[PDB]
Amino acid sequence: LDNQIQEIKESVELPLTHPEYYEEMGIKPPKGVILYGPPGTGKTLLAKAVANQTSATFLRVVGSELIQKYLGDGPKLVRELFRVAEEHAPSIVFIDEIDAIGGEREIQRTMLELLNQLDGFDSRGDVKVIMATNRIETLDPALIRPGRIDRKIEFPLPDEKTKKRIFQIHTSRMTLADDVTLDDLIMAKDDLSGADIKAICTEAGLMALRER
Amino acid sequence: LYRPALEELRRQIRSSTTSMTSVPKPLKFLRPHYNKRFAADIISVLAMTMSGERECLKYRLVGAGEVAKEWQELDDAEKVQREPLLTLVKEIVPLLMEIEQVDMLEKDIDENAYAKVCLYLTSCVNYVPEPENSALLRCALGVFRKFSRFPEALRLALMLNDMELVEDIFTSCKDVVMLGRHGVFLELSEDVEEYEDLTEIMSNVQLNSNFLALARELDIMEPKVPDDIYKTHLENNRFGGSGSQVDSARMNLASSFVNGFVNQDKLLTDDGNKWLYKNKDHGMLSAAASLGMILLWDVDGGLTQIDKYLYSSEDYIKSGALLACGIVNSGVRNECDPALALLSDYVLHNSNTMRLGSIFGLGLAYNREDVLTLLLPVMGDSKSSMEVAGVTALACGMIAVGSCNGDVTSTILQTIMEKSETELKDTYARWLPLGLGLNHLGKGEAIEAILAALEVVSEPFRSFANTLVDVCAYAGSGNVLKVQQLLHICSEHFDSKEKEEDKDKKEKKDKDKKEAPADMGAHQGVAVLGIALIAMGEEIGAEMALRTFGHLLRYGEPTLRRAVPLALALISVSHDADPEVSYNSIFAARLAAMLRQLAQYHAKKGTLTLCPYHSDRQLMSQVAVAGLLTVLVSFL
Repeated sequence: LDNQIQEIKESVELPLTHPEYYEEMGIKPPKGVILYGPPGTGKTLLAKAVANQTSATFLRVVGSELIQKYLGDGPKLVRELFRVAEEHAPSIVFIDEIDAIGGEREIQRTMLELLNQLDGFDSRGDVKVIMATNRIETLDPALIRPGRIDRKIEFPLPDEKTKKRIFQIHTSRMTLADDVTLDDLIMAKDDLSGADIKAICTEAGLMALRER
Repeated sequence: LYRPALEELRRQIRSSTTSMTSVPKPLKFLRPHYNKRFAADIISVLAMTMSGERECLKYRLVGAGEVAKEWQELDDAEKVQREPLLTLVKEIVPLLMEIEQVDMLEKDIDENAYAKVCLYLTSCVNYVPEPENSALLRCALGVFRKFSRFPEALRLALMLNDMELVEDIFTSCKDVVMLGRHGVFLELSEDVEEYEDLTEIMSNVQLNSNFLALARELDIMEPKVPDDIYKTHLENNRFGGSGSQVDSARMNLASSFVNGFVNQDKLLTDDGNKWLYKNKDHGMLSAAASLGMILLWDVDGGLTQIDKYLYSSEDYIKSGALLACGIVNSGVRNECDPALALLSDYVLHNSNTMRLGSIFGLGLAYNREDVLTLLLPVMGDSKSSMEVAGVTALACGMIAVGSCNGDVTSTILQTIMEKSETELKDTYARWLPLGLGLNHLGKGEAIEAILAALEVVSEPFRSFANTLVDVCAYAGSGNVLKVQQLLHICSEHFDSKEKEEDKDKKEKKDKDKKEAPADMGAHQGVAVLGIALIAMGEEIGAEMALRTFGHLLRYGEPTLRRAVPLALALISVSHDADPEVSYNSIFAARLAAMLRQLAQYHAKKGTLTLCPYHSDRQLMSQVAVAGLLTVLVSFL
């Protein structure tokens, strides 16, 4: 879909396309947007981030495991991504699977620190940050008012057409019987970025490969 | 009666279960006679392993016609099979390879050429010894001479260093009429020998006037410079800020590095005056030659821009001006007479510094004998300055690189006798073996390492010359005996033959960089950490190399902290300015600031790219070397 991809494309990919409307019209939205969808996990969100990879430098950060896997590191890796994003001003920062809130007392101070550093109290518009998660209700409203000031969009239920096409491509060379339907498979699964149905097609193609 | 059938069954069962020598005997006594599954079984794998173990046992045991007939039978059989994956590399070790390649190369070009020449050229320079690579180059000259895609035969000219290859590729590339591109990387690929032999045979015929018109000069830079000015647009904020934080008479030397090595824009070149007047003597050489480094083009403009500094009131302005005249061009050779004419001071007058800039500049411009006869009173003078014999040995060495298996003539023999004449100022014993090993370059089977190993066995000065000849005499082949010998001699008490002899690692294994990262940094011999630090900076600088620069970047001694931005800038020519900010976090001495600016503006097997830094490995001395540090030609 081009509709919800042109606004984020011009939003975070701004200084590489049509450079006569950012300063001539006087817009300057140096805050970006915040993405959220009940399937989430970066399937349609990564499908919205693939347009930035055409002619630009991309940075892929999925999940918050790299912050919660150390004793007391905290947001230091976020500061490294923000200084390499400062040195990479003509790039796109994509953060996916923000489920840190969903020990625990440090998550609130590293998320409030993420809010303070993401706002740029002593920095001008240099890099754009993209936020993505699975459930918008788990996130605290602190990340909303300072973070989102430009635009937010709601994402509907998942699309069975694209997942059915991916399962059809992955099961094109495979051998399936007549009693194996697709509606129960695409219906029973939920909250999968596509790499998970690719994962069950890899362990299903390998599991079918065990019998040669 | 039909005993060959019983021999076929016997070799079928002995080859069926296990054997090492009894398998091919019923076949060599059988004389086999009388696309199928059975033919692939008893021919493909049974004759592949069978003839392979026969060629191995007969190749390693004795050293007949039976193995040649069976080897050609397996060659034709695997030509019918058309799977040259293991068959080629199996039939390598049994010239036989010549008739093998010219017998197999009939229809398939990119398969045997790209695949066989790719994995067999890489594995031939990696594992296969030298005397077979010559057959690779001659038979590849044959099958590639009959085929298209000339630039791979030009790689065969880079590895062969032959005079007939450029003639055959210039008449074959002359018949098949890009042009300026193959001229540019043609001059880049050719060494010092075949472009002067090329300029003498093309001084004879030249076949269009376009071979010395095009491929002699002015046309490796006639496409680049105007297109480099057109297609690129550099900002002025680097000259402003990065060109404004210079001070302390050393960052101004780094600003002569700037001026010389940033030439689209020529603002800092003509930013008023007094910039050369406020500088120092060696900075007057660096700034007098900087305007020569900004003029790698516009031959007519070079004379009218450097003419103001020629024969001026200051000695370093005119000597560095002649150095500029040597840097601006390499085929004009018209500025020689006003400086090369006199040459006579005999103690310490101006023409000795003009001998530095003019002999070094002419060495950058250049078996030339007249300039060497003029260099006889140069080494015979024996001035107290080091850079005299420095640019003399390096100049005659760059004149002598790529020769026919080197030479032990009275030139380097003369500089060895006059080297051992007086044992003073050991820097002579450090930079004279540089030019010696430069004359050792180009060897294929030279015994100059043993001749020197017999002639300069003495105190560790000329024994350091001996290990330098050992460094330049082992450019690289399959000689792992020198790798275990490298590990054995690596623990020597002498802390300089470790530096150079262990520093040869970046030259020996420069291609197979998978084994280059080693545990040399984990030792306590910080000089070895400098060895690996210098050895890293020869590639794009992947995350592993920058990972080594993470630990090597943090040190307390000014020699290693000064040495890390050099290789950090050579390895990377948006992750460039981040390690620089890391240097700003480490420091905020003067050498580290001048060198970190040198990296700031340095960011933005050819001997020309191997000599200047191997000579640059002696920076830990007085600022006298800094007059030669800025004129390095290895920087593209």
